[PDB]
Amino acid sequence: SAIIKSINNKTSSEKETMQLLLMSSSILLHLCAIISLVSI
Amino acid sequence: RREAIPAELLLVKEDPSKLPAGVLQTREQLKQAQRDINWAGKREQVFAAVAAGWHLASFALNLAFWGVEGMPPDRYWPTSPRIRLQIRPGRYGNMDGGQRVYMDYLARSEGVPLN
Amino acid sequence: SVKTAWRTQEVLRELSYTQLWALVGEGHVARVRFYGPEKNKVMATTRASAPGGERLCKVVLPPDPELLDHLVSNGVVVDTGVTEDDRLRASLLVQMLRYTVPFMVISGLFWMIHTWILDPLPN
Amino acid sequence: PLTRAVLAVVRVRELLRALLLLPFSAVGGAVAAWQGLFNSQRYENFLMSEGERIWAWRNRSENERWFWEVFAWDRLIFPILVIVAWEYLVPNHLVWAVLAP
Amino acid sequence: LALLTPTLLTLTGQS
Amino acid sequence: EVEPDWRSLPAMSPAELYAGLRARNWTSAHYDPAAEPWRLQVFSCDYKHTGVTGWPGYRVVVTSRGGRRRWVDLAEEGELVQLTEQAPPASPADIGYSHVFAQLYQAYE
Amino acid sequence: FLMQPSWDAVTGAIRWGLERSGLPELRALRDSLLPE
Amino acid sequence: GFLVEWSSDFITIIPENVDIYIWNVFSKIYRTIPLSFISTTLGQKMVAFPILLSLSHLLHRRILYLFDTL
Repeated sequence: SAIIKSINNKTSSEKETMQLLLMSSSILLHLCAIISLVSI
Repeated sequence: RREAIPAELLLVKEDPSKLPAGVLQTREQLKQAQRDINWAGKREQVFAAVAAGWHLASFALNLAFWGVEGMPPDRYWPTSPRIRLQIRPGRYGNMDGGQRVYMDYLARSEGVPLN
Repeated sequence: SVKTAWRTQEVLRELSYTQLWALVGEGHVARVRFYGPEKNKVMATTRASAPGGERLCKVVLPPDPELLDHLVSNGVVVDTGVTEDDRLRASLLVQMLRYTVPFMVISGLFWMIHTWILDPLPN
Repeated sequence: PLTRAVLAVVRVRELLRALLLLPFSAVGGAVAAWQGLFNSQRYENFLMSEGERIWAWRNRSENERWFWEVFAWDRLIFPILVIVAWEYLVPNHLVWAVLAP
Repeated sequence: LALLTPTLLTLTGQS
Repeated sequence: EVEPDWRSLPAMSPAELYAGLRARNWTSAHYDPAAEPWRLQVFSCDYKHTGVTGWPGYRVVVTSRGGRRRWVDLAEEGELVQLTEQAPPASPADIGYSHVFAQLYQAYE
Repeated sequence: FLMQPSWDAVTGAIRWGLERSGLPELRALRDSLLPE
Repeated sequence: GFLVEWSSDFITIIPENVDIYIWNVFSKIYRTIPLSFISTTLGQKMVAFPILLSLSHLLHRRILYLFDTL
C-alpha cells in the first residue's frame, strides 16, 4: 500500500507508466539474480 | 398470579420540537445514510470480486485456444530447444555405459511403466 | 512578441520567484499544485482575467514561511494530485498482485496435466 | 382414481425436482451448444479458409517478420537502452563516461 | 530503480 | 456517525483546513470573530488490516453553516511539531495531522 | 481469507478440518492398537 | 549405479522428450499475454495504439527468450 501510494502521490496517464516501470524492473531484478547465480 | 405496570411508566414522552436545531434528520438525509451503509457493506467483496474476475477472464481465454489447431508451423520457433540453441555433445563425458540409463529415462518420460 | 511567431506545442512557462509573487498578489493566479521530490516546485494555473489568458507556469520555491498565508489570503486554491478514484485503482492493482500467484500455480498444473494425458502427441 | 393421484403427486414433485436443478442443466445445455458448433463441416471450411489466408499473408510479410523477430530488440532498442542507462548512473568522470564503456 | 528512488525514499523520511 | 461515501463527496485541501482552523483559534495572529461555525468529525479507518481499500492516517468531515459537507484527507503526518506551536511549515505541502492537532488543541484555551 | 489468501491460513484450515472430520484418526490409533 | 550418471555429461543422458515437454507447457502457459496486456492497458487517445501493440509483441518475445537463456 505505501509503496504504490507514494509513487502515485509524488509524480495524463503518468501513474500508469510509473507503475508499469516499477513492476517490470522488479521482475527483471529477480530474474537477473537467478540467472547470474546459476551461471557459476 | 401477576402484577401490573402502568403503560405510562414504560414509555418516554418528548416532542421532537424540544430538541436542538439540526438533530432531527429529514428523509432526504436518512436515506443517503442507508445508501452509505449498504455500500460499505458490499465494498470489499465487490473489489475482491473484480480483481479475481480479471484473472478468470485471462484463464478462460487461454482455455479457448486448447492447442495448436489453427497455428501453422513457424521456422523461428521450432518445437525442440536444442535445434534453436545449437546444442550437441562433445568428446568427453560420453561413457559407453550411459545409453542404458538413457533408455530408462526415456521409458519413464513416455509413460512406459515397465522400467 | 506573440504577434511575430508560430504557435507551437503548448508547454509550461517559467516564472522566477517574483512575478509569481506579484501575480498571486494581483489576484491572477487561480490554482497551485505542489510537486518535486522535495516538495519545492510549483505548477501554477492562472485565470482568464490575467494578461495572457490561462497558462501553466512553473516556479521553483526556496523556503519562505510567508507563502501559505499569501496564497490562502488571495483566494488561491491549493491542490494534491490524488483523488479517491485514483487511490481506489491502486488498491485494485495491489489486490491483483495478491492473487497472481495461486492462479499462476493452478494454471501451471492444469496445463501440465493437459499436455501430459488429455491432449498428447498422436502416436 | 387413487393411482392417478399418486401419479399427480409424483408429477408435482417432478416439477419441483426439475426446477431445482435448472441452473445446472442450463450451464450443461450451454456447454453442449458450445461444443456442438466446433465439430461441423462448416467449422472445417472455416479452418481451411483461414489456412489459405495465413499462407497468403506469410508470403507478403517476410521483411517485417525478420524485423520484428531478429532486429527490433537485439539491434535497435537494447543497445540504445543500455548506453543511455549506463550513462545515467556512473559519475561524470572520464574513465567512466568514455573510456570504460 | 534509480529513477524511482527519489520517490521511494519518502517511505524512510530522507531526501 | 456513519462513514460517508468518499467517492461522491467534495474535497478540500489540507492547507485550506489549516487556514480555516487558524481563523478560529483565538490565540493566533490570524483570528477573526466573524467566522461561521464548523463541525469536524475526525474518522480513523478500522478495516485497515482486514480487507482491501483501507487507508492510513485521518480523514476529516467538515460540515458548515449551509448544512453542506466536505472532506479532507490527512494521511502523511507532515512535520513533527509540539502542540504549543504557531508557525507554518515553510511549504504548504508539509501540513499533516500534527499541525491540525496543534491548532485543535490551542483553539480550546 | 478469500480477500487475503495465505499458506498459514490453509494449514490452519486443514488442521481444523482434521479436527472435525479426521482427528478420529486418533481413534483409528486405538483401533489399530488391536494387533499392535 | 549413481556414478555412471555423476561422472558423465548431462545433456546426453537426458532425452529430448523432456525438453520438448517443458517447452510445450511453458509455451501454452504464456501465450495469452499479448491479448491480456492489450485489453488491460486500453481502459488524441488513439496515438497510443501502435505503441501498445509494439509493447505487447516485445514483451511476449522477451519472456520466450528468457526461458531460452535460462
